[PDB]
Amino acid sequence: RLPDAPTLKRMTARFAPVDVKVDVSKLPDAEKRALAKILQAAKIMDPLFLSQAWAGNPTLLLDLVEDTTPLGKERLHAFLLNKGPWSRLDEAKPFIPGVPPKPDEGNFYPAGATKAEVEAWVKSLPEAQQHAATGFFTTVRKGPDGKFLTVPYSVEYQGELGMAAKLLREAAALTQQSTLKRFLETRAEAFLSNDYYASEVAWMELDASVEPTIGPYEVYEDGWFNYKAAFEAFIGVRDEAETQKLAKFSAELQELENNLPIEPALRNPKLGALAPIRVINSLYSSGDGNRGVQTAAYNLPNDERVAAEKGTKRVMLKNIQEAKFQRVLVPIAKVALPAKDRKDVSFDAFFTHILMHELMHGLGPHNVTVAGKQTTVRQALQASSSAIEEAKADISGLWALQRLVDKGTLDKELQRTMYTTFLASAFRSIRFGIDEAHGKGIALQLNHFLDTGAVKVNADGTFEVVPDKMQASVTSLTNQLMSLQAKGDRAAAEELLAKQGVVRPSVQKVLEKLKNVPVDIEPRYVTAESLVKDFGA
Amino acid sequence: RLPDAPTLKRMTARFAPVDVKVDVSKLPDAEKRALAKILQAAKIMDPLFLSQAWAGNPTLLLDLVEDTTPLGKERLHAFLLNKGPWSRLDEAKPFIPGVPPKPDEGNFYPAGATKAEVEAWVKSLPEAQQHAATGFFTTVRKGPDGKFLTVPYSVEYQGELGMAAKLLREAAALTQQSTLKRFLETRAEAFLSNDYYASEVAWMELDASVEPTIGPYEVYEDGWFNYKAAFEAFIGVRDEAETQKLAKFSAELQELENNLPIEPALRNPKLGALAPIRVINSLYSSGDGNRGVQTAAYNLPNDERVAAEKGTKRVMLKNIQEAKFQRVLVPIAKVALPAKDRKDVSFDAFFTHILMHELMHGLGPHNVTVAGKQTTVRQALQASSSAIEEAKADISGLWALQRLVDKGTLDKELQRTMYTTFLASAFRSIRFGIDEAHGKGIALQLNHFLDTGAVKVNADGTFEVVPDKMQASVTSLTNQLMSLQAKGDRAAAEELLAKQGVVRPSVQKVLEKLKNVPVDIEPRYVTAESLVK
Ligand SMILES: [Zn+2]
Ligand SMILES: [Zn+2]
Repeated sequence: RLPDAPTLKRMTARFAPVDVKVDVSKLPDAEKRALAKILQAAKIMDPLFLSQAWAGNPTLLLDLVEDTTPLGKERLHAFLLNKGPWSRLDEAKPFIPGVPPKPDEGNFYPAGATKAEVEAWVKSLPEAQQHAATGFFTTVRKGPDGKFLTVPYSVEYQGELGMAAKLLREAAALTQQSTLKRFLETRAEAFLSNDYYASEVAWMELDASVEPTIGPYEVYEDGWFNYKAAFEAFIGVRDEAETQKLAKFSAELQELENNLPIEPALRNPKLGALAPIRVINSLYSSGDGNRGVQTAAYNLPNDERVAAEKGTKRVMLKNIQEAKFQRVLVPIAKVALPAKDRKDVSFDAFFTHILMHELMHGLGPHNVTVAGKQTTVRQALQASSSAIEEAKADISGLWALQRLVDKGTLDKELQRTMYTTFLASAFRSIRFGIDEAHGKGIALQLNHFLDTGAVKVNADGTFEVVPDKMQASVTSLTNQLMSLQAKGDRAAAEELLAKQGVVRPSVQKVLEKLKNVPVDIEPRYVTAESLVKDFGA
Repeated sequence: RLPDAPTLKRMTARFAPVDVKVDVSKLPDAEKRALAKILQAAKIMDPLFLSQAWAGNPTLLLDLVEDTTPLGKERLHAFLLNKGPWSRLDEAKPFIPGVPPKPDEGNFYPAGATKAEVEAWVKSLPEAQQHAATGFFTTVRKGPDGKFLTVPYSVEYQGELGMAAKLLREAAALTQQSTLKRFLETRAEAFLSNDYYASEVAWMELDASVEPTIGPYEVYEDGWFNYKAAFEAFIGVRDEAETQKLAKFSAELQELENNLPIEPALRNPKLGALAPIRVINSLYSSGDGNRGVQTAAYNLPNDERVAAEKGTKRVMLKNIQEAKFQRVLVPIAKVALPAKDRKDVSFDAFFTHILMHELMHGLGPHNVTVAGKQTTVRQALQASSSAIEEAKADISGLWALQRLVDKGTLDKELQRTMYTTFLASAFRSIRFGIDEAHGKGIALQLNHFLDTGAVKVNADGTFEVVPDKMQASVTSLTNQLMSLQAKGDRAAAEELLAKQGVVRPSVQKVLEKLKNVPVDIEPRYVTAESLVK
């Protein structure tokens, strides 16, 4: 059951340590001082997320810290890396004695509750109370009279969020960048109002050298319903050259939406008008932004009301992606692919596809009407929504990448590298774990490719793309996933993930030859540490 | 201006490390097993209290766990000992860089709020709702509609309290001590219902080898109002024989109340009926029960309704008292007192006075009516209540000790040792610091003694009791403090604390000569850690 110090050191070493140094010599003094305050606010996301993941985390940490044995130090490292006593890579197997199984409910729901109890209470509420109860930024608690009630995040986490708000406000007073001041002010305010709409708009309107993402966003930690958002931060320095090169993609979105291989009625004829894309070098992440496998890029807001009315912002973490490529993808390709396809794995393809993935998160069905009630694909699919959506983004990303190479917007060299790089990366992602949204979604795609003849298994164990079947296979899964989403068909989604969201034995064979290769990275944010020491008061 | 590693290590060393070992060999197996589960629940009060004291604590703790230089390690130890970045012995001076001055409000009140703002909001509520807002077991937060609201503790700390409730319910199933089962079950329920009355009664009715005190109790950490309770635990093993020696005191309570040296109308004509007294050897403490200076004993509940209707329970932590007396009081007595008076220091006098102190917390004014409004002494005096109530308990404890010696209930030997032992302890408590309730209250007493000539300073700078002036001095201060509480006179309380709650030059000179003596103790709960593995 429980690993010894060497077994645990080894498990933790699957996250290759990387010192994440980011050049900040180009920033004026004032912007470094603002950045230090921002960093200080960001740090607060770490204990916030820790206690979202599990209410017993703070208590355990105090136990872990007293044990300065070598085993104890490995346990503390593992705990901090995984934000809890469960191995995120190994289907949440505990590595600390005396802990229970990882609760799907995290610390978002009533003490003692079951999923069934929560659902039954929600369904007894009037419409408006249901939407409040099932929203991103409320917890659910048992009140003194024993009945369930909704608590706004601004109230749940007030102490911590007040301190974060104060630091963002101090940052806002130091920066000379107007769009950053505005974001910082409005996000400080949102923390305490619980209304994120204005501050998300300000966030999308950012055009500054410092690109802070901070607040409650992703729902992967709510394993019951995928309703409740987790606190996170990513704080980066804008890479202007790379950002400018991508601006042209925003203009391609409405056309892609207009041509989605689904029933025409299901298409969005008017996407939100904001589609900023920013390339940044990240110099800090926290909360849900620093646990297990590192985030490479993202598309926010997730909140469909803001996204429908305004659009969404895609962020690429270039330096993180270069580390993943270098330290994981290239070594994987050497084992997973036949010798002749290894030259067709390129960072340009990897990067580009990640971009297409974030672009396509913002396209396809989101707000939908199911059985006479207006809802959202996410709300309809509940705990199945995350895996399905990641699959959709990945597969429709390829669909869109092909379209944009065809029209000349993307380089023709991507015709040679796009699918083979994706195939190597399928092995990369599936090693995140079959219960992890990206991992599960990639297993479903890869199985789809095998079942349609778009990838094949060779006799040396390696896998390879079969080009003449790839494009139609990509298009079919795009159609399947989006149509299931549009229907709000939770039962179909569950069945598909149960049947196809698995590691087939040919894939497991490759995974056994990759035990010597890291699964992802462990950032040490050396520049962020020094900024806060040098500029922080 | 912050301390370096060796300086901070020396600071922390003023809490003398004590291995706290408790003999559990006479507990049956099932009771040891329930004790473990109880100890698991108790551990939860540590992070609960950390978060109550400062919203910045969990974030700071993660920074400190990562600095493993020798400075880092001393910073972590001091952080855990003081339950925050502020030195509880040095007027809350920070010992961590980048930390603000300790917030009086802790993490009980709304983000960005001032004390004046909370006062105005409360005053603006319907009388019905003011009680909820100024009660022990709600936090106050700004809601999204902009306005302040009340959050029950059972909602505010839900996750952690659910885990604590689960563990107490597990303990209840293991133990075969019926009354312990009842307490553990009702307390588990209380954590989630936020109504502690029934479980307090069950806690007072306990008759078991294991004495678990666990829940939200003392208000010292609310430096604005003294409204809000902090989570704590004290887990111990009953000393049967010592407990039986004290059973007789319960019967003395109403009689003591009946004779308090105040306007007779102010006396309570009928105390709550319950007055259990327990002597226990503590084997674990947490939350507000393990920060800085250790608690020696206590009187709970603080909830004046339960107390008035049902009574209160007094618990003496004998092993902790023994360590304080040996390691601290005794060495102080050899400096602070003239050589002739030193033989009149005794553990019996020290122990006895602490008991009187705990008895007298439960007597005197509590529920009072101030300007047409039913209230409590505590809520009327706000941030001044704690130091006034501690001075009351100490000085009225001497008044009661003297009365019980005069009656024959306590032995005459205490006539020789009670005042002189208390004088040495006064130097003990004032070293906790002038901003700490016990220390400020003891300053107020020692200075009253100086002013009435009940204690004098000798030419060699030592202090000594003047016996023929002491009894009357104790009585007038008892009268002063109780009358002040009865009137709910917060202005007078503030004025008395500011004027008399200070370390005078003669005392400071003694304190200088005490630089080598520990201030208190740091428990290492060796038996508790064994039970939980
Ligand atoms: Zn995605
Ligand atoms: Zn007291």
